[PDB]
Amino acid sequence: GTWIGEDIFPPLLPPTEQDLTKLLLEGQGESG
Amino acid sequence: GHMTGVESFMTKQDTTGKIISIDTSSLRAAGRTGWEDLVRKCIYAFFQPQGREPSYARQLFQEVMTRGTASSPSYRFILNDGTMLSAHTRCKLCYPQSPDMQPFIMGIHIIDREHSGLSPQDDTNSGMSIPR
Repeated sequence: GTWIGEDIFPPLLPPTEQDLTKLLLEGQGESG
Repeated sequence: GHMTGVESFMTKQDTTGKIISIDTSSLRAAGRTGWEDLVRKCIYAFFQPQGREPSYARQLFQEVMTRGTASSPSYRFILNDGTMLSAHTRCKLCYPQSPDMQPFIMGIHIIDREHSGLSPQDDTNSGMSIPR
């Protein structure tokens, strides 16, 4: 079978703004 | 065009079409701050709905999902500094063979500056406390 075939959602909804800043920072753990 | 450049970034989407992470290691080599601003702006336009039509990201999604590869046109946007620059995005389906994970969509974003705007301003730091 194929996931992306319809697992990526046909609507395709973009992020908000907190997901980009988080994924942009990177670090895995957050010192503190 | 060509293989000359560096200002760019990539994105990683899971089998849910959601963003799992972003790779901007390239932008770090540019030595030019504001990468986050350019990354968000470019991504905002790429995922922006074309009027009555669906966003570009959607078009590349169905194309990369039905063909395995897609690329959007060159869009223009204004940075926080009023700088007008254009960029493009491409989606590439990738499925894990070794690891027991699910396939993800890799979205590469290339930056394209219309006019020359990279003067020798490599002098943001200098002090800190008391150097030699």
